[PDB]
Amino acid sequence: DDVQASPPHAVTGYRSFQLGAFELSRDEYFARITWPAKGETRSHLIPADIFLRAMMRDVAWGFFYGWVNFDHVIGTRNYYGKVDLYAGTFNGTLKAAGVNYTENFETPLIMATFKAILRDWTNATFDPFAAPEETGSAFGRKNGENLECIERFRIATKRMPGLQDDSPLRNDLPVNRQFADVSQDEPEVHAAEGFEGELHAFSLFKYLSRSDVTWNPSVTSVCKASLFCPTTEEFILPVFHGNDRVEWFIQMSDEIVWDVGDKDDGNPRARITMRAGDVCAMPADIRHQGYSTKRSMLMVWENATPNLPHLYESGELKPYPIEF
Amino acid sequence: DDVQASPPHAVTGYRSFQLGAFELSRDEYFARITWPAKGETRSHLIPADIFLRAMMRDVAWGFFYGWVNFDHVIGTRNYYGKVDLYAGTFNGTLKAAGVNYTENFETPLIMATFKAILRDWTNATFDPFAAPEETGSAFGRKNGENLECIERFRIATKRMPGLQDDSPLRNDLPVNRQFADVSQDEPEVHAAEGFEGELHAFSLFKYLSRSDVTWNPSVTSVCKASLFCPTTEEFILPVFHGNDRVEWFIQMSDEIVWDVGDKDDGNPRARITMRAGDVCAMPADIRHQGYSTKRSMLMVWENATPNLPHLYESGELKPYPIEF
Amino acid sequence: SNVAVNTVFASLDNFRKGTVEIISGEARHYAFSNIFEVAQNSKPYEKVVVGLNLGYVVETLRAEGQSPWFTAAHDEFAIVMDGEVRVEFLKLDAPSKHGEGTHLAGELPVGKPMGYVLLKRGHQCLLPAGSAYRFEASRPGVILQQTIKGPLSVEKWAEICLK
Amino acid sequence: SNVAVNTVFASLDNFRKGTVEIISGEARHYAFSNIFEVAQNSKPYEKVVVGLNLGYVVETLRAEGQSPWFTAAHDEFAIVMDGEVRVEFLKLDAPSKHGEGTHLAGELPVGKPMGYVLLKRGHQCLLPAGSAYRFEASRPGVILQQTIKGPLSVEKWAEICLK
Ligand SMILES: [Fe+3]
Repeated sequence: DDVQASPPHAVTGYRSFQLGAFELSRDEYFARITWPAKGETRSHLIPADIFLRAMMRDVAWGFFYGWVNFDHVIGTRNYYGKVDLYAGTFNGTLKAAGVNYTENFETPLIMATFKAILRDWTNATFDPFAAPEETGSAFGRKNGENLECIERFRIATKRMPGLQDDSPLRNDLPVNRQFADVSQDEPEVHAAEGFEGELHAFSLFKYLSRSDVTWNPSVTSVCKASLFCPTTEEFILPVFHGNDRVEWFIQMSDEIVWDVGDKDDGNPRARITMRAGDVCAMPADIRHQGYSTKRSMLMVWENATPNLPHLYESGELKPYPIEF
Repeated sequence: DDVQASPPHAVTGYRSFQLGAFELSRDEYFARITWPAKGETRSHLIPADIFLRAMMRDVAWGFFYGWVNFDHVIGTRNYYGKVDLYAGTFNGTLKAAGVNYTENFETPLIMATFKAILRDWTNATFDPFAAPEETGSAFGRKNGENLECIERFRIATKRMPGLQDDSPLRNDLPVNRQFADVSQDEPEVHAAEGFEGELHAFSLFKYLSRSDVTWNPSVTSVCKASLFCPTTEEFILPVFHGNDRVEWFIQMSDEIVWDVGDKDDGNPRARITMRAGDVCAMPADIRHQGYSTKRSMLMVWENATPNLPHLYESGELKPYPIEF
Repeated sequence: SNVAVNTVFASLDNFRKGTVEIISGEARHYAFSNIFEVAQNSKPYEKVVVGLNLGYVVETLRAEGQSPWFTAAHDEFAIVMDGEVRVEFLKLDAPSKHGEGTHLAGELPVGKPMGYVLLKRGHQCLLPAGSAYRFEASRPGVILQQTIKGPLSVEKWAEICLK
Repeated sequence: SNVAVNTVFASLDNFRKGTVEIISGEARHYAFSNIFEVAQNSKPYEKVVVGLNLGYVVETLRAEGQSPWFTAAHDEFAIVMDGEVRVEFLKLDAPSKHGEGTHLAGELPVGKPMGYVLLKRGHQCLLPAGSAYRFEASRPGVILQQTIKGPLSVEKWAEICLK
């Protein structure tokens, strides 16, 4: 939990960071990651915007499941309590050149470091969670902070938003410019006498219409291990995902396009287009990335059953959910 | 060469375009190419910003030499007189799946099509030749034009800029903000008595100091087929170039990083970092792309001999230039 | 020129199924279906299973007329995806405390009336454990129900998904 | 809190040669050298080939004191990458019509003075066809000569490039 960071660069303004072997520094346009392989120091450059957007999802999701790739070179892999940070290890050509490198870390330390890297590289002009059209540039020299955007406080949802001891509804937030025509009507709830506040319903669409973040599933209903985690998508999913378990999507408004390839070298497997009302299962043996022109309403359905990885490794569960 | 267009989109405002069997369209975020391969129509999306900068160069360059790749799927190969537009053909994995397509066009058709596309998709707020910090967003719905930017004019250098029949110097151009600190002092030209206007000289650092474009080799000295084409570089070279002959580079200021790879495998062949003074050759068997944090001065040294490509093709000439 | 925002929702009368483009492999591997194509081709309140995930299901109900009284031992949920749906609630005097899945509550459930909720499209409501709930639709609609596989859950994979 | 615009140029007394990190292949294929390095380790006005492309060459000369007399059958340019070089021109009455590459015009060429040019860092001039030019450098500096391979063109790849 003790973050090796440097002093602010003389010209640039930004701190550089150390994480095991990995060196992470940035300048006016690029983040730059450094690792050792074959006796020399290898480098890689990613546009600041791409980089921050991805790191933000990495932090927000707690490193998620499976493989989270910032791009064809850099990515992380959550082994729950421990996280791998890797460079090219899952890029065919680098693995084969012997130039790649991985290193494990305890979750609490890599988190402290990533959270730190964001606090320092996100200027007051940029919001890593937003679509491009919604926000300024990530480029240039260091210029203030944006704590408000990279440090969102949320109340965990226990059962459903809108209940008393639960997460709040969003009536106090603006409707997003791209959801400006979604009805803001709430369901009518007529409780019988002696039962006031014993029944609950809200407007999911009104809810998502007011989402200030992008590509961030958030929980709206819990059924034991079954979680509904709707999100609102705009532009390009900030990372490409190598799956670990089967995932399910229900497209609720508009459309998203999904690129789908082998988890390794990226042999195209499919290209999926989901229009309103479509239900799709993403296999556990592929990687995927989403494109969405208009801010759209997508429902991500998660299974929080803990022994899930055991099941997939045993063959108790096949790569794809259904034999028909 | 009669361009195949469509009426502007009822919402988007932009128009689509046919070209053989490639449909090319765009919406508020993405350009999209559509082609046939495998007995189905395949698609690919490129963020509108990436796509425009790339086409801008391909068009400005008369389709250049050899392979010009907009990104990992899309590009053009110039056969001087005819051009190939391809999807995936040059990407090894896409080819191996049989998802790729190439069509061959008469140079003036494709050119008239790309010119039309540039005209119609570049909003009045977007400069395709400019670096990100210097211009606005490619995104949104159709918003006016920007001919003052995609429709520039250069007097072809015949021998040297500054000569009475030749391309002009740039005294009527602001200095670029990242070059603010470069000397505007010209040379001293003391033409002997009875010889006024017979000696020719200028500041090449002032001339580039005033480059209004980015990643655009323009000629500043001819010597038979030997051309000097400096240019000012900033951010990421909009295409990744496939060489059909030997390019040579001489960095004159700051630095540039070059990701050099197999002309098909993408083989991390090398990662070359050039500082001020560095000179280096680009084999004809590799593709290259450059990374320039600060706006920089590069010299590209061309050879315009008309048969060169047959030589490397046939094998008569080795891909690297010198044996030692 | 055009500044009009148009968020696209489907309905039973007007839906366009998406597309799975295969490059290598099999479309069946993605269990791809549309909820609106499903409700359009199902009996009133047939709980069709569209997501199956380690025993947890997402069911699509076609809302038309009046439903059976339903119950379960655990919470479930409903999103009204199209239509207008009135949900009626009853606090059972003797709720199932065990088992899993949505079950038929009986013809004449025993308990005190808790009241009703009026759901239009986009609205979600809680179907609390140990209550019995009933659906009434004056206009054909689509209900998404989140729950666990049980007796009333119907699987017609071949019939609903691309192949 | 910093608007510092520093465009970096290199000198003879201060240069930072770049780097070629290979993944697969050989650094030799890149003919990678530095022009300030090559100048610091060469005789005054030794025409060192740092670029070669089918006969056409780029040359680097170390600027020091007076040059001989040079002349050729075609145009040729020079850039001053460092210091100050003064360039004196004479119009040959009887110049070479054939051949290529830069040639010595001798100790005492016969022609009418054209005057001179006074180049500084980053200036470029034309060394016209059928004229003979001469260099004179007060302090050490560097010259870049665009031309063709002649009998004065020196090739020492082995020494300048990486391997
Ligand atoms: Fe995933």
